[PDB]
Amino acid sequence: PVTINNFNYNDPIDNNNIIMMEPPFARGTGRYYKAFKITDRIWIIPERYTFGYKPEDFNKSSGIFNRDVCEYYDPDYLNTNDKKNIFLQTMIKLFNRIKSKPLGEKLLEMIINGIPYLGDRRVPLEEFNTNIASVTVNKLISNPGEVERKKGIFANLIIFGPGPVLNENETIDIGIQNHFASREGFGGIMQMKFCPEYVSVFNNVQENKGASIFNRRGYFSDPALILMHELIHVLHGLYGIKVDDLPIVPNEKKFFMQSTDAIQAEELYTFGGQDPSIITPSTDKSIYDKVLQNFRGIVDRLNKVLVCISDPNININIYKNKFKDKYKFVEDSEGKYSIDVESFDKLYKSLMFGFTETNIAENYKIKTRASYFSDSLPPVKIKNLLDNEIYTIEEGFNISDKDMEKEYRGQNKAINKQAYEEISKEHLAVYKIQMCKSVGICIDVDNEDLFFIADKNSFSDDLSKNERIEYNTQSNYIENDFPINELILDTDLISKIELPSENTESLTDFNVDVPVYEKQPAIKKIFTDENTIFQYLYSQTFPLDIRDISLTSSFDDALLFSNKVYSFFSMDYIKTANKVVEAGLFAGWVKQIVNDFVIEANKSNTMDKIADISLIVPYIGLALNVGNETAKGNFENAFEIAGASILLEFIPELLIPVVGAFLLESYIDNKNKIIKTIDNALTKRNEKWSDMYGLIVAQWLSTVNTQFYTIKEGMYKALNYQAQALEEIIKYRYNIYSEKEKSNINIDFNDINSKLNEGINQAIDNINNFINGCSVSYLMKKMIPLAVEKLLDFDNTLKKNLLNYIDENKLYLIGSAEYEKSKVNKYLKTIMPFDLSIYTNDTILIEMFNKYNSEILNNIILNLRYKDNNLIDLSGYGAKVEVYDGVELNDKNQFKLTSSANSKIRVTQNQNIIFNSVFLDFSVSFWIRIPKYKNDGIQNYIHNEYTIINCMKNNSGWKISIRGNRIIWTLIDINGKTKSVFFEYNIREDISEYINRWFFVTITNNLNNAKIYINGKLESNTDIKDIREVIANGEIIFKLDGDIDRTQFIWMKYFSIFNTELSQSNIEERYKIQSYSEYLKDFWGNPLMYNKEYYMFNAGNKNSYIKLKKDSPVGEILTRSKYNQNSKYINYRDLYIGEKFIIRRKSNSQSINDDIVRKEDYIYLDFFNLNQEWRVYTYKYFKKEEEKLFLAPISDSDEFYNTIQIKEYDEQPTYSCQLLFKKDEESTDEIGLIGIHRFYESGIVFEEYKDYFCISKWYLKEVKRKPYNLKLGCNWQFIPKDEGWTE
Ligand SMILES: [Zn+2]
Ligand SMILES: [Zn+2]
Repeated sequence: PVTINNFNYNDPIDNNNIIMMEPPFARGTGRYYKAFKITDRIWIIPERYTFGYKPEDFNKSSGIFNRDVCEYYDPDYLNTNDKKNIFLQTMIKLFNRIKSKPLGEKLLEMIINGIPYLGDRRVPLEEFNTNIASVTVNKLISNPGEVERKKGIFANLIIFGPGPVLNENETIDIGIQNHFASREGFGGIMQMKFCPEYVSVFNNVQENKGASIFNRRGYFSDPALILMHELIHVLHGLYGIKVDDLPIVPNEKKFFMQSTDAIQAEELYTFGGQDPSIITPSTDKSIYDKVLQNFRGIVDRLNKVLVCISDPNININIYKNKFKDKYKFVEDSEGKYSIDVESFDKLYKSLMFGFTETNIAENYKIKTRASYFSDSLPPVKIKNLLDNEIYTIEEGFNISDKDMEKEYRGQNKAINKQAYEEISKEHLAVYKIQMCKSVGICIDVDNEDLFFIADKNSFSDDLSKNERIEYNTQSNYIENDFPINELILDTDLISKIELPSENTESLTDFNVDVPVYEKQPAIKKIFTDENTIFQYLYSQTFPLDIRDISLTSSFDDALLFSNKVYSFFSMDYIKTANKVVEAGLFAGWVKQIVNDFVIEANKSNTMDKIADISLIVPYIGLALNVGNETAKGNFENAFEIAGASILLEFIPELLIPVVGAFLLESYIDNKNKIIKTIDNALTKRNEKWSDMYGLIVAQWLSTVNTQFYTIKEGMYKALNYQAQALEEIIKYRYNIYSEKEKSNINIDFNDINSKLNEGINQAIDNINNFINGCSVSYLMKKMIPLAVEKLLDFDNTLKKNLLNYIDENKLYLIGSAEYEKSKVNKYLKTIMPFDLSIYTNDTILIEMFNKYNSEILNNIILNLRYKDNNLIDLSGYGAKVEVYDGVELNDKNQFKLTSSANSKIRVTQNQNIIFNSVFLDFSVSFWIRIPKYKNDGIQNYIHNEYTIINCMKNNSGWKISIRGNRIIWTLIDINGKTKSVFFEYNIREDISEYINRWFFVTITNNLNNAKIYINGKLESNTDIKDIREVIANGEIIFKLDGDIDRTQFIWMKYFSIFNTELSQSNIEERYKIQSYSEYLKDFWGNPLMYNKEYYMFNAGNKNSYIKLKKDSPVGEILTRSKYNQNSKYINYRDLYIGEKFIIRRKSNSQSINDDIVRKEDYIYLDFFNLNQEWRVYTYKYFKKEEEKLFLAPISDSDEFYNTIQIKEYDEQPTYSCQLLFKKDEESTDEIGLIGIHRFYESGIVFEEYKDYFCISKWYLKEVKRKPYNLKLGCNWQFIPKDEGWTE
């Protein structure tokens, strides 16, 4: 158990638990400090830490000590005896809180028992030397006013009050002769400068501080956790494992880069959470090896220690027993000490990954920042930690009896205001970057606000070094994890070996290195004319002495005029915001503009499914202009083209080493040591794959995810600025009214802020999801593939290495040099799938990753889309696309392959994507339009098969071909085995749904089957179990290849590939998404156009057509003529028959050239009667359900409706459209829909039924039924002449 002593500052010195100490950095000179033993080996000195600091530096100045902290100064802190006592009682309380839980009590016990080794690197192996400043510290015994009598004491930790900056707690170790015992296995007296009242403040990005931006936000820290965080540094120092290694160093070459001190791995381990993942596996092992090496030395010393020259009264056995337990060494029956690999592993992991701030916070239910790299905020002062009503040993601030236990409410600034106080900005110093334009206007930006982008030097290159493989050689994995539960329940973690007595010989050798500190300018001036995130956010603010502002979409005007504030919202939002109204309409205006704000912010949930992008925040570019000028042009389009990359302020240069060669050692005649060498090289090979992935994750987190973090913070600010600006305008407009008017104005400001704040929170969730998706995207598409390239390169080199090895040793392997020959091929065949959960256990990061992987659209590895008269890959994997001269492209994403040799597309796929899942798993989707057969060429049409898309690599791969009316999917495994599946449409149908008409194809492949879907419907299936490995990432050639007719061609659109099997549901959705359009379509599926001759087709009367009746103004319905020749293979009804109609636009006299017909458009349905253009009319006064339509010259009669509204009542894909007659555009008086009705005719000669072109009110209710009735006679399609259809 741990005992916390009690005492008051004014208690008498007793030379035992209350002494006059001579601090290590005092150098044996100067005065002593009253010190109190809070627990064994731990001392509290309630005075300011002054070592290495200038007295005047305790005052706030124009300088700062740390560039990444909002430094609070207060020279009066601890200047009275009562203040000192308050410090003592507070430390006593924090220590009691720490030991209130097993985990903290164990941290304390480990610290108390972790006594420094008696000596350091300079001491001979056979001795203990207590006479060094890192082991012995002195206390003055003699009466006051004379250093006549001193006495030495061993100590582990000395805690002082703060140095110049109250909120900059720090643990310091003792260096002597340029070396640190606490970094070389010995350990040494540790010191700390700590302040309990002025705690740090933080806020979660992916969260919301009490869902309030108008109130105080963020949470304040629990000083007990702040203390335990420093105690962890102490722990590492005491065990001599606070080693230095390759540090994370920030890139500072650009003005937008954050400047900070180098960050050591030990600091990231101490914090825990995701930070350890920023330390590559290479560096993890390097640190591991150094500490292990350190322990080897200590254990050798324990085997050689014979005497303690400095102090004859030191019992050697007692210390050997204690050090044996401290380091978990094992001892044989004789007394020989050695390192037990298992116990060392556990101790190491316990100290570096068990005791972490993150683990402790979770355990004590204390909230803390998410990452080391999180924006630091202004500190706050805690009123009274000694008041159990505000802070308790058991629960800290989160007291259940006050209902502050849930959601860390007790630490919430917006909730527990009675626990803290804000700090005077006059006492705060912050390092700023003053960005000046070469003129001049200057903007100050806190260094904290900039982009932290780790420099390339931050990462180890140990992967490039060679590895010697032996029958011994084994894997080396360090789990940056440690079950806190076992640690808390570990039985032999805490020593039960006697702590030696602290009294010893006085220290006479005060030699020690004392650090010297000094402030640096708090402001650094830089020159740049860039208008990036910093300037854009600045343009959205206004001076405090201004109360009348107006919004503007002009960024430059906003920067120029102090009364102009930039807004990235809609033009309409901006105009309404600057609108002035009479008192009577003010409340209405407020409701309006506030509602408009929420609508604008809500646009952050915009979808862009047609471009294969589920979520897009359209205004991010306008708001920050971050990255590659995202404020210019249209952000959505730019994002579709480049993706996540356009938002990054900087594109990092990744460290992706060529893995070092393997040197296998031979064992002539040893059939076992040789077999092992091969197996070990395989396992080692996997270690290289995992390590490389770890190296990627570290760079991603410290150079890419950090930038996206800043963008997220940037948006939160931009949104808040917009709300702040609107709030300001509302206040001004309201205050212009007299008191009498205000009384009759119904307004509630709190609720206004409430609604605005709500809109903001909703937008933040959308933005956070968008940005996280962008970050994972960059990792997966821009980083992982580059690593894979090298790893595959390494594989090959290793393959020819192992084979050649099995050759030179063929003899000593006799009848097996073949069994393992393939053993190598099958091992280096399966690559290691990247799994982020292996490199980190951070819930937020894992969820980000799993979410990304659950989105089917991220499985797209090729997506050919039209852009600037060219086809490019928008999958984000950078496939190279060469479109030769003979290919026809249009902005409707349609491309035509002709019989010309230059009508070809060459696609070189990214060879670095896990495509060969070792069992064939991928899909191909695209739209196609295949022209009708030539009647006089039916034999060749049905006989000649021709390839259209070929993807072959090493005589293996896939292919898409066509033979007449059949489309074929062919696979060819490495063995040459071939399998096919096909879809054949009928060429004898009176009316075909497929011939010369756009339709949707999707082919899916999995371990068992090959399925072909047509317009979302499964059509074919083929068992492909026999088929073996299929190489699919070869070059893709789009070209008509075979014995074709010179006239042969094929149109295609939206060709894409997925590296997974699409489900019927995915396909249906894709079919629906890609079928969607604002415009109507024609019979062939192309956009319906105005001023274009069209024959009419009726879906309910397929074989019927309209013809102006000879003697009357009506359209009789006749039967379509048909294919007349004698071929047995074909049949069809003529399509180019009947009147030739032409659709004319109704509104705006923009002439009759041509344009796209959209749903709901008002039109005139005309047709050519010889050399004249006639019109389709509806007699206004009919009372029956239907009536025949009236066809006549163009004219305007009061008795006939002449205006039609083209509609689309079908919710599902169809090329059919409906034609509605309304009383007039405005009215909701529907006359009826155009269709076909049957009439009975009985005359003097003929008796029969005849159908006519009509209008019926009956259809009005029928088109509402679900599912939509495709057979309805009011369903029409327009057929223009098309080269793809001849009759
Ligand atoms: Zn730290
Ligand atoms: Zn940072």
